[PDB]
Amino acid sequence: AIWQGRSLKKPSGGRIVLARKKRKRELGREPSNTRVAEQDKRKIIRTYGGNRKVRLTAAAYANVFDKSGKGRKVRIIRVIENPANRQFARRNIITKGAIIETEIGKAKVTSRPGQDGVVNAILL
Amino acid sequence: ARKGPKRHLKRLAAPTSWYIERKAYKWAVRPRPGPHNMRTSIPLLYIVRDYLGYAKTAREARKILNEGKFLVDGRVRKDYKFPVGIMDVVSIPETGEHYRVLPNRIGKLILHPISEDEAFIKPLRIRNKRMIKGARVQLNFHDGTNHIVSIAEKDNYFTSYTVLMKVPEREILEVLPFEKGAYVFVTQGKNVARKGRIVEIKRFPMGWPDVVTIEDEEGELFDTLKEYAFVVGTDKPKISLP
Amino acid sequence: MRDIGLRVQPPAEKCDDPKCPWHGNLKIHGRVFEGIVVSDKPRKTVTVERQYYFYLNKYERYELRRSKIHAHNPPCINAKVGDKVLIAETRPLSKTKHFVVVAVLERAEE
Amino acid sequence: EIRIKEIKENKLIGRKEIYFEIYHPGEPTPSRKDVKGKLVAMLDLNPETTVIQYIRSYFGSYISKGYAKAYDSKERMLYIEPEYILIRDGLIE
Amino acid sequence: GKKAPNGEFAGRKLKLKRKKFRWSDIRYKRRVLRLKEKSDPLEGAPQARGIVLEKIAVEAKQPNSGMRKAVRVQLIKNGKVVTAFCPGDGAIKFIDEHDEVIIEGIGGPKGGSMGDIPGIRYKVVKVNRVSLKELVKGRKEKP
Amino acid sequence: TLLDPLANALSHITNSERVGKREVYIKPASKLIGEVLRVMQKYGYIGEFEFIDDGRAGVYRVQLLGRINKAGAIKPRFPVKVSEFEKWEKRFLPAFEFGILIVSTSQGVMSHKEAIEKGIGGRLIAYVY
Amino acid sequence: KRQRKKYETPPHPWIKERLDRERVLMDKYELKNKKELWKHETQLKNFRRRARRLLAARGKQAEIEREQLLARLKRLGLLPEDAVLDDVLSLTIEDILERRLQTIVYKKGLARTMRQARQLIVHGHIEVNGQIIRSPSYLVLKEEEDTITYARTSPFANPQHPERMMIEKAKQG
RNA sequence: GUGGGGUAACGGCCCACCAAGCCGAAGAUCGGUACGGGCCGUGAGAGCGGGAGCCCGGAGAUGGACACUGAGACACGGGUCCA
RNA sequence: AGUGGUGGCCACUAUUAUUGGGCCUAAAGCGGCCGUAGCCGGGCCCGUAAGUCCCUGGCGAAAUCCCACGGCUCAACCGUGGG
Repeated sequence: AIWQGRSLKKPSGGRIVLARKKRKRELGREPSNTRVAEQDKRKIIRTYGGNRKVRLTAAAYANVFDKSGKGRKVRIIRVIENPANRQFARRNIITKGAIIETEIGKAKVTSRPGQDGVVNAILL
Repeated sequence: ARKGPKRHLKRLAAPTSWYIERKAYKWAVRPRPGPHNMRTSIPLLYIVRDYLGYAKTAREARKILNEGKFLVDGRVRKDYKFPVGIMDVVSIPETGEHYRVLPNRIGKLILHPISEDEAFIKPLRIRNKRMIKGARVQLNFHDGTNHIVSIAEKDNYFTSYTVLMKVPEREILEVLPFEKGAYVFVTQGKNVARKGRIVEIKRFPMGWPDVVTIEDEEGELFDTLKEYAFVVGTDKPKISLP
Repeated sequence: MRDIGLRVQPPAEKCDDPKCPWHGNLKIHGRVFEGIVVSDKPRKTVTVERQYYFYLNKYERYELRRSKIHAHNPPCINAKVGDKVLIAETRPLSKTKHFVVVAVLERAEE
Repeated sequence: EIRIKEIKENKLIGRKEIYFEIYHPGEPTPSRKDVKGKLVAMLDLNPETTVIQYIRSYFGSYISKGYAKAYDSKERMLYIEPEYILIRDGLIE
Repeated sequence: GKKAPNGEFAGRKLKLKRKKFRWSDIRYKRRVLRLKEKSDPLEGAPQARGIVLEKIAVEAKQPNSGMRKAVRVQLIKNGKVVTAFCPGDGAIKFIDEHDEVIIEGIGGPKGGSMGDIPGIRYKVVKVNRVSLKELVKGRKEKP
Repeated sequence: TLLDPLANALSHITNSERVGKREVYIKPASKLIGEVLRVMQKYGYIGEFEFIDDGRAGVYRVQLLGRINKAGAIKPRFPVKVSEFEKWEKRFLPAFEFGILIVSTSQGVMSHKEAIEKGIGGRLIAYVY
Repeated sequence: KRQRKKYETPPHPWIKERLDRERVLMDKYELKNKKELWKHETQLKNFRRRARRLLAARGKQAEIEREQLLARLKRLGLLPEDAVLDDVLSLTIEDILERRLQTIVYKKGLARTMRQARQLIVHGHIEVNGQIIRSPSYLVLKEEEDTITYARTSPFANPQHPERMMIEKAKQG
């Protein structure tokens, strides 16, 4: 499972024994790993309490924004730099804060595809 | 182990505001969520059985509620788990009887009888204010009810003011303000079932609400919190208050 | 100058962090304590110490205890050891960081 | 003899509620039929609509407590008053 | 010198001192470390069921002289072997080889030995689910 | 090394008494000691007393009246509220109000009976009867 | 949660002094068990416990509880109407033994003997305040002392029951 | 600490990088022991000892481990494997 | 209408000792000295109010406990009211 819970070690260091099983409310979910493709492929996910959330597994277009506040829907050519990891830019992975190359030029992603389901960025 | 929401409530754990014998039986009516909190309400079923003696057995009480012979705030209610809370008006037209729910000096609720003409007015504390789309102002009361009004009328109201609500048709009658010298009836605390006048409002930062000081009829001064202070008149109580 | 709701002047420096209560998105709600800085080595971190006297019901004397607390040190104030500081409960921030410095009542040299 | 301590009126249920005491010095606790047929006299009540719930016989006392109903119509008692006490009073086989 | 410390701010070490010397006694240390409950052949049980093997008579310690009858029994609970004293007159006559018995402690000082018999820690109460004393009185009959 | 003036003072008083001399010269004189000496003198347990500026720490001269069964200094300064004096009184007195206790309170060190009348707790310092 | 016994056993069961004193007492009052004497001593002692706690007690609750104590003592018929807390300590066991229902009925002349009064009480031949009581250990209030009367249905109620003749002769004799 | 991920949600919960911290003689670490409280037994009380019976909170469904339905579950009277 | 035997727990016990224990002869002061943390520390003046104390709001839920009253024949138990 993906369990987002207690560290097995105390702050001082004494290893912590578990006293109960894990809880479904406490587990997480797989990583989206949003990628560059020719079309937008998305998965809606039922979530805790019946909510919903859509998840981009492949992205084709982006909403870039001018500093003035005017938005352009455009395509995404390739990712320039991913500060989150070095493996991601090599594998066209799309993540918030990444520097991306579109037809307009250089943009910085200011949205999370994993949770938002769309990719917004600011022209630089 | 427990795995979610309860549906029961043992008699022994019942709130201290209910004049209910506790070791006679074990099971009581768990109130469903509603206008007033667990700590300031009781199921209507106990009102019918104990506080009015109209029903000896809960089944018969439920039958009478099914007949819909009871008017709370000018609305019939069949739910025998309704939280009938503080400063509500219970009206029986078949008997022409009208009471208001009010705590005790000890911290328990009693049905103080009131005149029929008063039975249509309900004062509501203004718990909070909010802006809803369309720039409309929505006010959330102490009892959980909500009232919508215009942007222009926003300053007519402020939190901690009392609105004399016309419950039969939901019409706003008067807005008693919170300012120095108002007449205020306490709701909770050691000073419960006290009525006095305000001299000072203690502006308390660091997470602690406003402590108002109340001056009683005899001139004795005491203190309580803002939220426990419920205004009922500028200089005299506009409702019969024991 | 933005208000924290605690009677203390604001730090002169304006930092760009998202974790300065005077210069960020985070809030404050919970108790306020006071204490002394004992260690500052980890980045943007502080361990505040607090001494107090505790009463032994069987012995009717007093036990002086020392209590430590981890908290976050924003760069605007830059707390150092030897300094009397004010601490407030804050949003969970790290594995253990759950309090934040709000001011330096008195630095070490004084 | 029978002496009424209280008569009250449930208007929401259209019924009279009667608390009374029965004096039976040295003589066994009376049967239900006799107490019903004798209480029926002095309040001008229909036998069918009237039901007696409990006659508590006190230890070491010549006074037994008694508590009874008096409805106004046949349908209401069937609708409300549960079958068992009707069987005890005989109003249902 | 004066008993010490006694001050306002010295409660900690006074407490430590007394905890240290609390190990000086015997009863508390015996309770906390549960020495009996790892040495007990009865496993804390007031009475235990056993099977007898052999009849043994012993001599009272001097200056008391007298032949005391007793039996050796293997515990059904765990299987240790222990001797139980038979009180009464003519008791051994009732008991014989291979007999179910019920046995408790002798009630000596700290549960230890009693009087003129050495180390014997137990006495029988029921043999084959029949109580010893009445058989000593003879009111009932052994099975 | 001298560490507590008051205890040495009251011990010195009692040790004079059981002999029963007339004049005593408490070498460690302090302002608090003088207040104390006023306390029981207001119940005449001692006669007059005087302060003498010795140039070093003062010395108190005191006459005895032969009426001190025992006068000890409660050393660990137990703080006590009003409502429980009877426990501590029973801790240090032979019988009901048979003597006094000296309590330091917010207003000034003095006896215990009035401190009950004024209804203010404090910190026990000395007992005597 | 377990309900406690209402009496306190003597700290030593074979002191000659106390044993003979209790013997004299139960000879005088013909009680069935020393448990009874112990119970009566217990409520005596708890009265005194309240008295002693209160005599040193200061506070509004203390005064109110004190007045409650005095009032209940008076109502039992164990004290004068001008009684003051100081005297309650002087209350003896015999003060309560007299107030026993059985001792009262024998003292009313209605019995020739203490045990005969007991037999009447169990057999219900006595009534108090129009209600029958079967327990000779019940403690009677002062206000009821005038109402202690023969139970109506009792054969002894009639003035012709042959035992009642001997009762009357003992009363006058 | 920087930047992200996933979550109902904040956070080393995870992940990539950057640093050398943090706890311990006012006893960590390790072991022995053990559900926590309202309480109860005893004592003149200081105190000592214990958490079975009711109520509140916590944890479990032979042991482990993993899903679906769902507002609420890893679900005594629902499912899958291993022992 | 219970009593006896056994086992375990508090008192007995100032034989666990702060209240409240001993250490020359009964077991108990190390061979001596130095000193770190800890503990205890001379008096006077100014300030503080951390401790300490008085008053005051919220809170420490119920059941169990103390007390008066009412119901159960009394009691135990229950209710109302005060701690």
